[PDB]
Amino acid sequence: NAQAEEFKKYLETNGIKPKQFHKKELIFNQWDPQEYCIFLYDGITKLTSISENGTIMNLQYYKGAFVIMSGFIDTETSVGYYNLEVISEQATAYVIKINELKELLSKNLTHFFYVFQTLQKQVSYSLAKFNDFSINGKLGSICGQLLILTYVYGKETPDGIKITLDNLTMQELGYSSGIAHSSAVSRIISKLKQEKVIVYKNSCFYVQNLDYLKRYAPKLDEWFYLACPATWGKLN
Amino acid sequence: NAQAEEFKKYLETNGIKPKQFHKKELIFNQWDPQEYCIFLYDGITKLTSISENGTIMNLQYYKGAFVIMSGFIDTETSVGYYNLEVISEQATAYVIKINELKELLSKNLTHFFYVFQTLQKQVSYSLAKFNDFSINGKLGSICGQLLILTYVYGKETPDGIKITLDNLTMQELGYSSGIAHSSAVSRIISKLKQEKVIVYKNSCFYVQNLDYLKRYAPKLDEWFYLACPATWGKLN
DNA sequence: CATCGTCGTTAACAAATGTTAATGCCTAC
DNA sequence: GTAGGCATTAACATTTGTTAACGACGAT
Ligand SMILES: N[C@@H](CCC(=O)N[C@@H](CS)C(=O)NCC(=O)O)C(=O)O
Ligand SMILES: N[C@@H](CCC(=O)N[C@@H](CS)C(=O)NCC(=O)O)C(=O)O
Repeated sequence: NAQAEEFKKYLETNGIKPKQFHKKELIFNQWDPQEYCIFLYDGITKLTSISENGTIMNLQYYKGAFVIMSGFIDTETSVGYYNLEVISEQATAYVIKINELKELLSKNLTHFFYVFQTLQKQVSYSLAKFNDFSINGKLGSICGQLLILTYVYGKETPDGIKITLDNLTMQELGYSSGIAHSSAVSRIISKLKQEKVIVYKNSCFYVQNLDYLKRYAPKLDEWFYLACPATWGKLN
Repeated sequence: NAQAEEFKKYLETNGIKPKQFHKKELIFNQWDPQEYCIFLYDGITKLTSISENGTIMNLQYYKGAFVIMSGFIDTETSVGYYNLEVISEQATAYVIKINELKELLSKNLTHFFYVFQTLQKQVSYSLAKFNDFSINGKLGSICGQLLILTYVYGKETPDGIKITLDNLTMQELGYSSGIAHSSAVSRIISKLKQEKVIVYKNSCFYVQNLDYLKRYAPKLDEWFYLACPATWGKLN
């Protein structure tokens, strides 16, 4: 965090210079037969998947310092067919071959447990996200996703809590949840304001009252408290 | 397997005990949050979370040689409040508390990479499970879970196919998906098979034609083709 | 010699959400 | 000036959440 910044210098040590991707660009696609380990240093990215007929799916987001792996370590094959798209205007990432990495992770066990940490922090995120999205309908999905964006991308302002995501398409939010229509999200989104909770001013969302989202997505909120204390501690 | 069981008695070299867990008991729980690493070597176990309204859901079934974490290795804190209840009559699980394991993997990297890889398989599993459940809702959710049971717990008669598990009852199969009402499951299962996409005869679940299940849970099928490809090969 | 439970099925009604369409506003170009 | 992206709302089809009745089956 820390841990990440030292990992960056460890990468620059082994002669791995960073590459600067711009918005809309794909760092890797669900068709590229080569697999990478990807150290996202700064910037915001999303992980998509496109069905045979074009029906896409926004799996989750990646922000700041984190690692995304397109392939297994020992076999160096593929773990799945997904795309890593850049949401931020400009994001820095270190692109390494899987063929190395385990060479680079044999090594010195400080950065070796680091990558492991991230991977252990992912299985926890996916579980909690899979929890709450299912126990309640596509409403529960929305509040859950919003709760995520609220903590990491949120900024405390006197009018409420604004998402710093500039911009945030409404067709995009449906993608992140299960909803596949711009209309159906809007049906829910001023069914999301309300009884109590958000607001959409000038052209960005503003969170006023978090517990309504909290009680609809309890495990993600509990996940944050556990795996991400600081980012959780900022708004409680 | 062959890469799991040489890691096996690296555990009781270093002296870690083979523990016997029978049906019903929980290798860890929600309300007495203790933090282990757990090497399941044989048996079938499920991962359950219970909310305060009393609604439960099955996040996943762990079976055979696999690893389950209830704690991070660096902070040694909890990853989330969950219960590892064992579906199986049998079970031999290896309990490794967290402060232990951290450099029982510093150890020697050859068995770390095994543990690392299991997590990689987990992440890609959760994502694929998340993709297929979300896009096509509950009907998709069921077809997904069915295809999972169809593969990993698979049987072949002149049947068509079959899931080895008994004590697979529709209120629990519903729990694996989002459904909390036994009748809502029957509605689907009954409907699902004037499509004749299984038989329920002999009080167990006899599917048909994987292609119907495959078409509704594509990412899950794909996952079995990229990870655990051997298991994908028996049922084609 | 069985029964009291389960558990699966079906129907019927409240609710959510999938789907297509019509609208008026926009910045991109 | 467009032409298209996006937000919003309406009206309707389908899916589901929910409860309950009925009835079969099997631990016991
Ligand atoms: N750098 C932060 C955030 C890393 C990160 O992007 N985590 C993912 C989950 S592994 C996340 O929070 N995604 C937010 C989302 O899905 O929108 C950290 O180390 O925890
Ligand atoms: N040990 C077996 C199975 C391990 C296992 O159970 N993996 C999980 C995915 S992380 C799974 O298949 N779950 C199936 C389910 O949830 O029913 C293997 O790896 O081939």
